[PDB]
Amino acid sequence: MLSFCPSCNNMLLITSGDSGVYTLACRSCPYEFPIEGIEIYDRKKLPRKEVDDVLGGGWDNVDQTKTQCPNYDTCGGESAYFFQLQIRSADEPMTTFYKCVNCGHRWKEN
Amino acid sequence: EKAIPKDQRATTPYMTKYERARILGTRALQISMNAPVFVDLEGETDPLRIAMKELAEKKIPLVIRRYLPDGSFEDWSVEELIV
Amino acid sequence: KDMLYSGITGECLQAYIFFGPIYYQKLKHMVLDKMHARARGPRAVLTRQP
Amino acid sequence: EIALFKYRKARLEPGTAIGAIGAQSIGEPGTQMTLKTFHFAGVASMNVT
Amino acid sequence: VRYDNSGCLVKREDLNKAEYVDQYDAERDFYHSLREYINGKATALANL
Amino acid sequence: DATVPSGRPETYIWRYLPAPPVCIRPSVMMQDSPASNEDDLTVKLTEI
Amino acid sequence: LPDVVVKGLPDISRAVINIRDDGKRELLVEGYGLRDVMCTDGVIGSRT
Amino acid sequence: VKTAETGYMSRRLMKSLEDLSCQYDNTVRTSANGIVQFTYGGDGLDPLE
Amino acid sequence: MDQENERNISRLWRAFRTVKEMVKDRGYFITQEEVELPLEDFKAKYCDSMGRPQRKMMSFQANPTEESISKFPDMGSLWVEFCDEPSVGVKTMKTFVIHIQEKNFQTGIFVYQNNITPSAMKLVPSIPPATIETFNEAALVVNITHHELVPKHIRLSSDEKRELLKRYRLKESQLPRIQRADPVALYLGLKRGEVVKIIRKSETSGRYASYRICM
DNA sequence: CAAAATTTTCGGAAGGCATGCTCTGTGGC
DNA sequence: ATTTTTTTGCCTTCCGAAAATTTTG
RNA sequence: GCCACAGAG
Ligand SMILES: [Zn+2]
Ligand SMILES: [Zn+2]
Repeated sequence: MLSFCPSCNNMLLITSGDSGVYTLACRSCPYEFPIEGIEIYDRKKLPRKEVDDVLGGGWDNVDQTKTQCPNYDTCGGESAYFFQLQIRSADEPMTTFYKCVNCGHRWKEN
Repeated sequence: EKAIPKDQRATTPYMTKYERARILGTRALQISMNAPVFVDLEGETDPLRIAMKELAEKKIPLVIRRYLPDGSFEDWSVEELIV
Repeated sequence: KDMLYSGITGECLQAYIFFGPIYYQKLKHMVLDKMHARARGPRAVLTRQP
Repeated sequence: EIALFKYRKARLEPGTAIGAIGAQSIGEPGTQMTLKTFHFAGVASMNVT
Repeated sequence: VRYDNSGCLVKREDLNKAEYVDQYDAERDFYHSLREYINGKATALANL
Repeated sequence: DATVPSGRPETYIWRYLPAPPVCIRPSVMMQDSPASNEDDLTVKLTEI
Repeated sequence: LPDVVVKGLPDISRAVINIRDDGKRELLVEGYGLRDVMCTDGVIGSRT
Repeated sequence: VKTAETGYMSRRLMKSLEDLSCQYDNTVRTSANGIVQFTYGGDGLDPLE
Repeated sequence: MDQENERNISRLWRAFRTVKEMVKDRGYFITQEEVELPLEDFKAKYCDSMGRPQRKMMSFQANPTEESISKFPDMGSLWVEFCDEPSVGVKTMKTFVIHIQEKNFQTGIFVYQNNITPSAMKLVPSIPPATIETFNEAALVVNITHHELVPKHIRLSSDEKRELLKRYRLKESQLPRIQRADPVALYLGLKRGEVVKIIRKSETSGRYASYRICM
């Protein structure tokens, strides 16, 4: 929150006050800005860097299976592209990645 | 009572380089103090070369007392040691 | 590369010798000022060492 | 005979100051070592010391 | 001779186990290698 | 260790200062003055 | 808040996947969490 | 500049390794008669030989 | 769900396998078939119907083998227990100590989940004849004695230790030392004064034996 | 249950050491 | 009685302060 | 004598 008092260009701070309601108040000059029914937010959009789909491109020319997608209330697709991958230890089951062909929303299981 | 008998000797029968050096130094110090020699010295004067000649055909009167770390010692005749 | 006869045996050297003037400098470090030998001599008053 | 003689004379002779020998045999290559830049198995972003 | 940690003789069935490794094994290893080398030479002659 | 007479805590507090022999704090020979310079230990001893 | 760690080990600076000479892939990291790496599933703890 | 650090490294290594020696029972021991190695290098062979 | 349940079950299963291997390596009677207990049988045996880990069920007792009691005549049965609390205080530690003392166990292996308070670490030597060893589930996910760097440690009996000291003609204070709270010493449960023989594999010579003493 | 005593953990500062090994000269206090 | 620095790294011990844990009421 | 730089390998 970076806002400055229009009267004297000094930094504005938020205090609780006696009433318990927050206001944008200036500690230098007699100025306040109540926010009852008014929204204030200082959004800090963090930078987003491009990421490669580490599982993308693997659902091409592979066998299909008859598994219902979890979003059954929105669609009823049955055929899904499935394949097997070992991403765990050798003494526990080798996981399956399978994606619906109609709605996307990829998901995996063990 | 700490002497290991001659039959039960376990240390290697080869004379180490340090034993050779100490034996030569001791014999040269003895000869430099007018000790008799047991070789036919051919005009040699330096005690160290006389000591080397004495060791050459094993005519030197000393023995080596090797201390094992426990405390028992082991006596080896210099003429017995293989060089 | 000149062809030099050796002064010891007189025969021609079997390789041509790179022969010519080079500027050489005599440096100030001479062995007359560097040689030293002690045997016994003065000793320090505190530690009684040379 | 030759093999047995070479083996029996290759033993560490008692009384050897082997610790000092090892200390020198480790320190002296440190003198001979020049400082170079290395990397860990073909990737240039490591620069392992 | 190979002695166990207790201090008695070791049976032939378990001479090469880990807990019976002594200080002389290197010597034994040397002898084995020596024999192997000689055996190799003999094998070569046999092949000829 | 309290088995010896000198093994007490009060030994580690300065009560008697042993003045060192002058053979280990000797007076330096003269350089340009008839007087002789003294070691720092002797001067500190006089100050004490 | 945007500097908190939500996943991964707190001491691992970075991680790379190296393809070795024989073609198999190994995962080599910069950090001080050896136990957490060798306890992580998918990583052989007996060869790390 | 490498000699300045290498000299200190050699001094530390020797002041830590000077006391060891090979005893007459082929066990490497410190000056206080404590074993560091039961046989030198596992086989008791001199690197020099 | 997946992350909170299956990963925890797999970690607990691997910790159980490591604990079984540790108890087997001490000479206690554990059959070979019990240490490769697969995840399916572990779920069918020690897990709840809805899919929860029942750590009170997986606590058990171990008895020495005839070979171990032949070599070590003073060895008795142990009781290994897994705690359900995330952080153990002094109440549950005192309860475990009271259980160990009441059932007359020579030693007891305690496996906490997240952390142990420092007030309980000073309560472990409370029993004079018995000893208590505390382990972490995270520290038991992977076995350290199966690592390629760690060589074979084999603890020696009193007779074997005396034979070694007579063979090399030395007092026990002159041997190389291994600390207690060392990971391998904790794994094998060495007490003070015990001597362990270590089989080192050097490329120069082959296999050679070294010795260490616990301190 | 939360107030009070005890113990542990965590920092920043305060100390210390290193900053080769030998050797040859001068100049000023 | 205005007022520069002049290598760089590594290491242990100390010592309040705050946090964590147990212990009294 | 103490400091101070200057060089040699
Ligand atoms: Zn204002
Ligand atoms: Zn779908």
